[PDB]
Amino acid sequence: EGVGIDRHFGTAANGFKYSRAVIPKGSKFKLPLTFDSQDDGLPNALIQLLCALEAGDIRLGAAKTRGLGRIKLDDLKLKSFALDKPEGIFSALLDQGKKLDWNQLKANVTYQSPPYLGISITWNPKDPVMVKAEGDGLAIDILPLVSQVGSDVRFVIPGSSIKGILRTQAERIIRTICQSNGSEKNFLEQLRINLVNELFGSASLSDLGKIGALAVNDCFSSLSMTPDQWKAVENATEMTGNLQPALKQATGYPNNISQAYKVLQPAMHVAVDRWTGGAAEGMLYSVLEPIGVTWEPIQVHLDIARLKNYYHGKEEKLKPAIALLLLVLRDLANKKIPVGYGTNRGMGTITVSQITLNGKALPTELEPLNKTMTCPNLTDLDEAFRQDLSTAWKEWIADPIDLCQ
RNA sequence: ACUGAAACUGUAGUAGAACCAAUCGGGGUCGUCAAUA
Repeated sequence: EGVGIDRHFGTAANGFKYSRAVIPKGSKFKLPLTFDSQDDGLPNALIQLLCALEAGDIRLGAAKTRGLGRIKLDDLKLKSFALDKPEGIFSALLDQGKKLDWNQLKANVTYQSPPYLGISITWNPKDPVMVKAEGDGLAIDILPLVSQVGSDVRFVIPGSSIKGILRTQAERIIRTICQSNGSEKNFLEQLRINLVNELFGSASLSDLGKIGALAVNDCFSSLSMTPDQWKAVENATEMTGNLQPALKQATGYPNNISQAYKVLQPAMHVAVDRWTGGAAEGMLYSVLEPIGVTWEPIQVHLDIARLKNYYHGKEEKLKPAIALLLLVLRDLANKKIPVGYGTNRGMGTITVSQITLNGKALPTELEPLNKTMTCPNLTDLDEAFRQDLSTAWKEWIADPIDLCQ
């Protein structure tokens, strides 16, 4: 379940709620391929495809840029049937085929990806980070969103949520540089801005629709629980009753309520009447704050090949988009982009320990992007490269034209 | 005053793009209570 956020008011935009059903993570299906060869080999591009599948490079289904679609291949087997020959036709009828060791061919050619920049952000909650679960619990009103991950459940920040906060910061930077106001515009108008329509995409309305060059994974917690352990928390009726067993079990500290609550902490909030100083009862609510939930690194994928198609192959246009992306990562590392629920209400600030920039087949001028950063201000990037980007950025600022012509 | 035969409705096409489940709220605090005879 999700919602668009109005860029002026900062609140759920009216008419922009959405729901999506998803096959859970860790679900399996067969790779079900047959290839008819008309020559005595196996095609390079098909070997490259199988390498990409084993690398996890291919996305499937909807919401590819906004949380979903990542698949990886395992147990790859190749069976050969020489249908040109009697032994191979009867093998096809009877014998289940000549086995190929994939490890031989996979070693015997270099894997080539299309251009992309991986961004892996190692982060920790500086203050509790959760997405809200849509249903109130019984003991706890506001519960973390969990998702099934294999046979377990994990806490999740959907890549929809991280995408939207990053898009919001991108759009805010551009509108500042232009001193452009989105107060009058409607939500769809508020989103249409230059350089963000390519990094994040534009809705397909009849067409300015574009898929985002930038894709964000669902980020799951390093903590996991059995499904019935989390149901025990969801069903818990009493915060100091059966919730304490349930939270002790789920956090993995069944005999230490202290260590359990250093991971998942129940928190009461009360609104105080200004005239009387009384708890404005009925305005009491409770949050299960994931104060000590550890999270896997945020995986962001910039499809550099997608940007090139938008900019018509000329990589000089890439530099203003790359510049914006680095300016957004500078804000993400400086705690300026809180994530999830309750960001003005004591949650959502993150530490960024490390940004790993992992470009495959990058052009030589963006090759300085292949870096692991630990300064939040990106000074691990070569100053000549950052000045190079800074110049192309400043030129675009002077004429904030639509690169995409 | 003699049944035609034989012929794969297939071939190419990702149900997808876009959308932050979010906004506000100190876990807080002081005057009685009761109605008869």
